[PDB]
Amino acid sequence: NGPIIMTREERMKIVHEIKERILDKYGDDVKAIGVYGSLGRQTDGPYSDIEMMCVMSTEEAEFSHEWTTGEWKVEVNFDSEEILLDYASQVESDWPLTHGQFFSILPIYDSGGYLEKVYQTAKSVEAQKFHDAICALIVEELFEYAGKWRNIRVQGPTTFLPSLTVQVAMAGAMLIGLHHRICYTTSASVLTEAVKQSDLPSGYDHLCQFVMSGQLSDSEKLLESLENFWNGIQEWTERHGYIVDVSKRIPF
Amino acid sequence: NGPIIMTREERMKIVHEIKERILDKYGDDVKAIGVYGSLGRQTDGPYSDIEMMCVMSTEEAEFSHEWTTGEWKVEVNFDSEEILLDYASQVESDWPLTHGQFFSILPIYDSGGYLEKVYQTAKSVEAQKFHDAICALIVEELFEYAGKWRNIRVQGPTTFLPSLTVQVAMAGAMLIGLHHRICYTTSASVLTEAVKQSDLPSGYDHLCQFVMSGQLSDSEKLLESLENFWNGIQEWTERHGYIVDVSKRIPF
Ligand SMILES: NC[C@@H]1O[C@H](O[C@H]2[C@@H](O)[C@H](O[C@@H]3[C@@H](O)[C@H](N)C[C@H](N)[C@H]3O[C@H]3O[C@H](CN)[C@@H](OP(=O)(O)OC[C@H]4O[C@@H](n5cnc6c(N)ncnc65)[C@H](O)[C@@H]4O)[C@H](O)[C@H]3N)O[C@@H]2CO)[C@H](N)[C@@H](O)[C@@H]1O
Ligand SMILES: NC[C@@H]1O[C@H](O[C@H]2[C@@H](O)[C@H](O[C@@H]3[C@@H](O)[C@H](N)C[C@H](N)[C@H]3O[C@H]3O[C@H](CN)[C@@H](OP(=O)(O)OC[C@H]4O[C@@H](n5cnc6c(N)ncnc65)[C@H](O)[C@@H]4O)[C@H](O)[C@H]3N)O[C@@H]2CO)[C@H](N)[C@@H](O)[C@@H]1O
Ligand SMILES: NC[C@@H]1O[C@H](O[C@H]2[C@@H](O)[C@H](O[C@@H]3[C@@H](O)[C@H](N)C[C@H](N)[C@H]3O[C@H]3O[C@H](CN)[C@@H](OP(=O)(O)OC[C@H]4O[C@@H](n5cnc6c(N)ncnc65)[C@H](O)[C@@H]4O)[C@H](O)[C@H]3N)O[C@@H]2CO)[C@H](N)[C@@H](O)[C@@H]1O
Ligand SMILES: [Mg+2]
Ligand SMILES: [Mg+2]
Ligand SMILES: [Mg+2]
Ligand SMILES: [Mg+2]
Repeated sequence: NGPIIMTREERMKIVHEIKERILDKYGDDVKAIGVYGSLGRQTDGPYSDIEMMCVMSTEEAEFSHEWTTGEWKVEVNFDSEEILLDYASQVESDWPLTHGQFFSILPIYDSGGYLEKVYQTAKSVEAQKFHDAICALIVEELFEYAGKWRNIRVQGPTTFLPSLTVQVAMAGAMLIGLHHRICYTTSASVLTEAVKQSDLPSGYDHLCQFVMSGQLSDSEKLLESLENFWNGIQEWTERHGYIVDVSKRIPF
Repeated sequence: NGPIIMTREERMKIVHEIKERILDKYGDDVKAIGVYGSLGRQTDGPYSDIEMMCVMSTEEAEFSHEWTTGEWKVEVNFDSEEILLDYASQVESDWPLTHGQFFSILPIYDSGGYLEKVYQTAKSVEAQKFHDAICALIVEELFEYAGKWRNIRVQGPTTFLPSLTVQVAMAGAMLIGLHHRICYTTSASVLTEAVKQSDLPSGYDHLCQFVMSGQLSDSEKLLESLENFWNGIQEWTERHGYIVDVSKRIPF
């Protein structure tokens, strides 16, 4: 029932069993095999799972195998070189959470240096893409949440406020991550690493204190804390040049 | 600054300005235009935004316009009839959260009853698709969370436990929603509607109380509530036959 305790030696044994099955099944279509996640960083804990990535020569290839044996769980990603390089060069709103997987790949097999090329791609993204992703995050995520908690203040339900506050704090950590071009190590340390950064929006550290401590029961403290962070976003975007275009009423 | 208070009449005025602009720009390539979300249900609050969907005749068309004027926010989706019908018939892990948009479409323009056809498509999905989505949710989300809180119990960090508990409760609502073929009304009512259903896994209602009340500061209580809900998942799927295949050690 659930994940069992495993050692780093047992997980690496499973990884090489999977590599041999990938090489047996696809032969010389395999360009590279690598380990990412906590195992690829060699910081896996007793209950950690396994994540692997595979680069195929078959163009347009994109599939994944993810399973459990009842005791442990594995995920193996299969991508063509172009699909993986393209995704490594796209900056979404959750880029600080997702793209850290490309900065600590443990090489297992590589016919033509593909694992190194992916690393150089994710690390050489031009500045304009982060600027555009920040403006998209403010409109698509922050402005949306602001309307939701302002509605809760006047019509409820306050039973959603703790969940929304976690989402607002997580989106703020993405904003800080995009600003500093930082990818957080893992999901469990996103908030802890975000508040340690410079150039934080005003009120973000206070909002994070509620979420990290789990004190989300005082709705009136949370709503005032959210409104201060939203005001801190307006000063922050002007301070850093991130101008969201508001001039047009219908922009198409 | 931020979303402004607006009435339902002012929001519908903006919608018809957008409809008139969509018809001028694409002409007879537009098959249908509809409003979904809270405005399409006529339950929009003072701070609610606007979501619209547009069915195009142009094949393989898929794009979206999402913007703000500084006072309000609009999102308009453009899809071909085949792409939209396909998406309405695929069941993902968050299907109970996303596909409610097809059950409360407000028709604004419809040349050939396309909006009703989309409704019939999303409403006639066969049972096996929900069965497979439930098995995938258990492995990809619930089993994943179980390893993270079991790691937190032995090595921390407990500052992630409140965020993780909110995510686990939301994933449990997806499980219940997939089982009963329920689309939750809105994101703010997911937990409120999930605990009112029948045939809940044991311990889910107790875990939900922490998230709905915001009392997520007692780390040791949360870990016991998570472990009880995880045990209730194994018994729930067994009583329900939802057997996740564990027979093979490498299933490809
Ligand atoms: N691979 C190239 C590229 O990937 C794209 O796909 C995306 C994304 O759509 C996809 O999500 C997977 C789902 O499609 C699938 N149904 C279930 C999988 N579990 C998803 O995998 C991704 O999400 C989980 C978490 N939900 C990640 O696992 P884990 O939390 O243990 O984290 C391990 C390491 O991965 C990084 N990380 C952390 N959180 C995330 C999230 N939320 N998303 C992505 N990466 C994350 C972090 O550094 C950590 O150390 C799992 O690793 C993750 N793969 O997955 C990929 C993006 O990874 C497209 N398929 C396509 O463009 C192309 O194939
Ligand atoms: N939405 C369109 C819809 O579907 C079809 O269109 C296809 C097609 O446009 C495209 O499919 C890919 C092809 O172009 C390509 N030539 C081969 C690829 N294999 C196709 O991708 C699809 O193939 C498999 C299906 N067995 C999917 O992978 P899988 O089932 O294992 O995914 C499981 C979950 O894991 C996530 N995932 C998948 N791959 C990765 C990687 N590399 N890293 C991380 N996560 C991954 C995934 O999100 C999933 O939840 C694969 O996902 C799938 N894209 O894209 C669509 C896919 O249907 C029809 N032609 C079209 O008419 C129809 O409207
Ligand atoms: N359109 C057909 C189909 O859609 C697919 O795309 C998905 C998904 O990828 C996409 O997400 C959008 C992002 O790509 C974009 N970067 C930002 C947009 N804001 C996203 O739109 C969706 O997510 C927001 C939530 N941040 C939804 O807003 P709102 O929360 O106010 O909810 C309004 C009503 O919509 C339903 N709902 C509630 N929560 C969700 C979530 N998380 N996802 C989807 N729907 C949700 C609910 O009933 C509520 O009453 C926003 O409405 C939503 N559109 O959006 C679509 C799915 O809608 C593919 N592009 C493709 O297969 C094809 O186009
Ligand atoms: Mg892992
Ligand atoms: Mg994982
Ligand atoms: Mg809305
Ligand atoms: Mg919206």
